[PDB]
Amino acid sequence: AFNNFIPELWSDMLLEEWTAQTVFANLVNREYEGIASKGNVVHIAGVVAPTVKD
Amino acid sequence: YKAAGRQTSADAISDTGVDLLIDQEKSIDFLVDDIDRVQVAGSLEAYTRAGATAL
Repeated sequence: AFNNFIPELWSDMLLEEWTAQTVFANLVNREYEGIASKGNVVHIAGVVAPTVKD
Repeated sequence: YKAAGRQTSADAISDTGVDLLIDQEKSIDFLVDDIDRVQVAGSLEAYTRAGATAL
């Protein structure tokens, strides 16, 4: 028998791992990436409305 | 007209009425301190829009 002349074959492509579609970084707000070019904290502030008086 | 014999006499007309009283008078009144206007990170004109939204 051919103990020496029958090859073994390798595929030239690796199987890439199956992994979840990422979505959340496209859904949330990115606006503070403009300010966050430096430093390790961003402070965001909000209005408290003035009261209506009689 | 038949119960009245066949008599008719003229009634006086009259009206009803209601008053729309224009009795609500409401205000906004607030300070924007110059030291605060200078020391804060950006425009305080959002407080004028908040006052308008409150009325």
